[PDB]
Amino acid sequence: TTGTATEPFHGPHQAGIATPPQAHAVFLGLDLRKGTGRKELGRLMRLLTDDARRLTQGRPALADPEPDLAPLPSRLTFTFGFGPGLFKAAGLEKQRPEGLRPLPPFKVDRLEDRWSGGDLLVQICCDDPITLAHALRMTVKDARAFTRVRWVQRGFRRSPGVQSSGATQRNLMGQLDGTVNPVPGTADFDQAVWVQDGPEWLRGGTTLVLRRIRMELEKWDEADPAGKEFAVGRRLTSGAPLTGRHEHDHPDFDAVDSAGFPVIAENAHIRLAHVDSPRLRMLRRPYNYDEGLTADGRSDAGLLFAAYQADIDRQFIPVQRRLDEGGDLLNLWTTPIGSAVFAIPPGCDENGWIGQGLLG
Amino acid sequence: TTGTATEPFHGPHQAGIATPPQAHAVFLGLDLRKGTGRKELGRLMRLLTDDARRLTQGRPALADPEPDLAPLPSRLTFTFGFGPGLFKAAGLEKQRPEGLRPLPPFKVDRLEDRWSGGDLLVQICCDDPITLAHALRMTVKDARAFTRVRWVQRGFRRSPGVQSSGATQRNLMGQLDGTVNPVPGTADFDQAVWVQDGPEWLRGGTTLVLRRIRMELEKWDEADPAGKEFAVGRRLTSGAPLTGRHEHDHPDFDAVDSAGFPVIAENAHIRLAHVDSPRLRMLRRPYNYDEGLTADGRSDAGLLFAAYQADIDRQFIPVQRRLDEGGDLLNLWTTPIGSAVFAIPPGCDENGWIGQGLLG
Ligand code: HEM
Ligand code: HEM
Repeated sequence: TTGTATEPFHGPHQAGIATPPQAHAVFLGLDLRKGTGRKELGRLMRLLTDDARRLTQGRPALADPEPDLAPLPSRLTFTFGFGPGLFKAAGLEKQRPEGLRPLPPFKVDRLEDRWSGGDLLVQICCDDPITLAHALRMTVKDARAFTRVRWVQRGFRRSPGVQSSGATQRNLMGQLDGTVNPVPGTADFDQAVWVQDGPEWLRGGTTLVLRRIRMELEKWDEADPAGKEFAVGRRLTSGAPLTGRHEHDHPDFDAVDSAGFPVIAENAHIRLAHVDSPRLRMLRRPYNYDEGLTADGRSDAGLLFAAYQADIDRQFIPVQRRLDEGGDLLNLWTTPIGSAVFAIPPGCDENGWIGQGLLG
Repeated sequence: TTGTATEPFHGPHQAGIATPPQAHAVFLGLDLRKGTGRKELGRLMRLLTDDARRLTQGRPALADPEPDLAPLPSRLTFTFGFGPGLFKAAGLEKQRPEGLRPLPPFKVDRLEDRWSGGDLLVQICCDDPITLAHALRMTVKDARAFTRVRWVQRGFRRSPGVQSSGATQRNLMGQLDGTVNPVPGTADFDQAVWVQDGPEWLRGGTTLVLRRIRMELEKWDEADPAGKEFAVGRRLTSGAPLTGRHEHDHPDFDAVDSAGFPVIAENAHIRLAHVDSPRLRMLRRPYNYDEGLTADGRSDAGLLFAAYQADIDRQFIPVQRRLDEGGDLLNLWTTPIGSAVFAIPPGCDENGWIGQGLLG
């Protein structure tokens, strides 16, 4: 059995980023109440740090409402993030990274306030949904005095054991999703993900762009399979680039067909999203969402697109701009409906707390 | 693996009842459209039967819009049920069992139309939520011409492999839930679950009472642990009756405390819910639900209470009435907000389809 497995809470980095993605996630987006300043934020982060320290190791939180749901942590992780409004409330604008601001508008955006922004992120990931539901309840119990819930975004991947660790998993459009990514345990990952410049408190942390992206599955069902593959640049079943044979063949962006047109389209998703330098790649760690049906049978499903990077301006915005300005073929069937940005602090040890280097 | 494992679709009984409950479930409640009569119902059930026959074994459905999501069936099962309103639409009123009718009102009820009733049930269970999401889309694709979606209720238990097979699992109140239950593959299970009297088409089937029961978790948090255990009649951690030591000890309903009062309260849940005859028990096969938060951090969570029994009038109603008239202490923290009843036909083989004995 696997319920006893844990991920370390303490370390130079917060868990939940380099951690291989678990089967379930909740992204809890919180707005600070009017009276919540620097002193209140310290009290809150000390509470939440201790909750995570205990629950991730299968021990009840202090004042745990349901202590029997703490054992069997199933690789529970907490990742805390600070939005732009957190720095304002704390009086710490000078410590806010220049790039930590709401993203610029893109033509494809259909953003909704109810899925956007947020002052404080609690990202909770777990291989088990009961453990996760309990961790969320404890988080809200300790946060409620200081914050209001702005949004809660629940997502899933494959259940534990359904696919081998490291095997690429499919999204709700049926596509293999996650082939090209920095790999933990390599110097390129550390360069791409962990902050080294800017405000000193953030060194060893990262940044997160969280975009709720709706999938237009009724339109997708009506699309021709050859057109679906051409829009991405990869085949559906194998995941191989259209220029290759296996999933991990490198896409050949110079290849042309017998008539001279690019094999991978000028506006194919993977062409527009690609960056040459491995050190500038974003870490994509997405979850799928599926929520409810209209009376005439239309789905409400999509992707919780979570991208982690050391620098939003250098590693996220240029890619998103190329997708938008290049007219990504995938935009015919996907629509951004929420967007939020967070600075993710470095990790802590025992006797410390998440955010201590900024708020303490 | 957890992903390649299957459950047989064919047999004397439909799967998903005696099948040990998988990690995820969706209960899809459908209403028949105006033009959907007996002829349209037969066509619909033949379509859904063939979809299930294929998808449960990891093969794409006919005209599958995302066939790459069919492999890794992860113990997918489908269970189809017919509500009271289906029989009038088929012109088969005299084939409706006497006991197939909405439950009578109970004082604790706060039922909502959006969680209640329904002409046709598709219960889809699976160890994997991506497989389940795809199965749901395939079901809706084939049913939407003949029906409208009345509700969709998603629930979860532990992820696969978190606990050993057969071990009792906890609900969102932290309670072990499922201790006293007919065991699949036993004579008592067959007597309690599978219909043997009444209209011939239903023999080998069962009936389902599906109740969405909200847990008042904020009030539950205000309760002391002694009161929580007293309200049920069992200890939280061990699951043992208050009169015993281990989970599977028989409760001693005659034992009294030092004050001469029953150890298991006169209005304790397990006393009011208990039936002496194993052949009259109901099979409880519940799922947990957790859906969204108010701005002030109030949860929307509870139990998808699914009870299967050969006779609702003899096996469900008397228990539910005793909980209501007896003033079950658990009623302080639980509220029924939806209720639906279905007749579940017997299984089929490779030559037939679900409901053929009624609709063919
Ligand atoms: C619902 C929306 C989206 C879907 C369904 C989707 C799907 C995919 C697929 C199937 C691939 C190819 C396999 C892989 O390497 O993972 C891919 C690659 C990629 N996607 Fe997306 N994507 C979405 C949104 C986005 C967005 C908003 C970005 C913004 C930056 C993005 C960035 C990337 C990158 C950087 C790659 C790697 C391309 C390469 O270098 O080969 N994706 N995506
Ligand atoms: C609504 C939320 C409910 C919760 C949280 C709940 C919880 C529990 C718990 C903790 C037990 C003891 C362990 C076990 O044997 O499973 C139990 C037993 C039982 N419950 Fe419930 N229950 C709920 C609703 C209901 C309802 C509506 C019924 C209606 C029939 C019911 C029928 C039973 C039965 C028959 C037993 C076995 C009693 C025995 O013979 O020992 N439960 N329940």
